[PDB]
Amino acid sequence: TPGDENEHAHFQKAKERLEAKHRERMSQVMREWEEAERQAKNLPKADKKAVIQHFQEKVESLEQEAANERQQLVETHMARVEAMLNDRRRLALENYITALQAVPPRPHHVFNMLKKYVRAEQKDRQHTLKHFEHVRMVDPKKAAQIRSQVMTHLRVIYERMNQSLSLLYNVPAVAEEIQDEVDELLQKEQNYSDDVLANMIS
Amino acid sequence: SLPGTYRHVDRTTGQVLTCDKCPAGTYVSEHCTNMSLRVCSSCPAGTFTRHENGIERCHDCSQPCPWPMIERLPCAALTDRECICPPGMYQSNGTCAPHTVCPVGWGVRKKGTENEDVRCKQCARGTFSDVPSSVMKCKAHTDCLGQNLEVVKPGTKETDNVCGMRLF
Ligand SMILES: *[C@@H]1O[C@H](CO)[C@@H](O)[C@H](O)[C@H]1NC(C)=O
Ligand SMILES: *[C@@H]1O[C@H](CO)[C@@H](O)[C@H](O)[C@H]1NC(C)=O
Ligand SMILES: [Mg+2]
Repeated sequence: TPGDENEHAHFQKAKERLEAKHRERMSQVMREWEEAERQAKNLPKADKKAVIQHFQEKVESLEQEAANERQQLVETHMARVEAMLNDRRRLALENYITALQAVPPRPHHVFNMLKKYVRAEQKDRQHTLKHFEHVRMVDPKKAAQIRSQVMTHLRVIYERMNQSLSLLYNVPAVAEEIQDEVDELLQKEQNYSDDVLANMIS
Repeated sequence: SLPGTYRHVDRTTGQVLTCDKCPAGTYVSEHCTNMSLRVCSSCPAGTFTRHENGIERCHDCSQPCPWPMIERLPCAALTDRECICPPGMYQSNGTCAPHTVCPVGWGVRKKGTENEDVRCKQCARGTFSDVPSSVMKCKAHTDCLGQNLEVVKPGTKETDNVCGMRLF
């Protein structure tokens, strides 16, 4: 998908900018450290040691600023990808529903749209998981904090899906027409959802 | 162990010392001893150190840029030289390859970089490319009605609409 490759490209470009900026700052600090040790070379040992401590503090500080800024980039990318996916989910849902209000209903069609809307909901959920996974990796304590929120979102995805199914259960002829293809779709879906909760608790 | 330090075994006394690292652009010319801090010296010409370090020799710079690559970054105390492909080419294998030209009927879909070839796509219905180019995108058919003319020959992927007037 062009939206996929494009979003990853903007994220990529942001990362490169950010690293260029950090590299320049670091480079400036390392030059100053070297010049300072040169200035202090005839001072007592404890004073040379203080020069070193000073600049290892500057370096540590820069490194944490940079780590922080990287997480911000990641957050911005995740939000954007979420918007893209929310869109696609809403589009699949509308198409499936107009397929379901079409008269006469063509179950071929309906099940195909149902297919893609379930895939959209799934890819939404996957993104949610991947975001949480990243948080857990880089910052397990935050992840422990937001877990509840993720679970409640997952419950929303469920409810929305269920209602979406109920609509099919409204128009019984079509439903019975395609019921076992629907049953297998829900089969592997149930597997996916299970996989997701598994990846969640650990 | 702590990240501003490195471990060093005194070569005579055999004592296990914790030395301080030296800054990037610098290498350890004298290890710390029992009595003394490590001493740092500047990377000599043609070498570099990218990071804070405890090593005894600076890294040799990369070879000078092989034709037709150009140098965006010179060899310096804190940086290896950086070689990249000239405009209109990209890194392929270990050299430079010309960007793919999108022929007639095709337009650029993903622009070409120094690391990545151009990606082409077939002009979609309603547009066209009548030129082979590694940079041009697809262009929409001329709107003939929009300047009070008729479509006398429908455009394709490769050709514009032909506008005209007709008598009967
Ligand atoms: C899901 O929605 C449908 C329609 O309301 C209903 O049949 C079913 O009871 C609901 N199930 C849950 C758990 O919400
Ligand atoms: C050498 O190291 C010992 C500990 O191993 C230390 O106590 C002493 O002050 C150092 N300097 C000397 C012996 O001149
Ligand atoms: Mg072309």
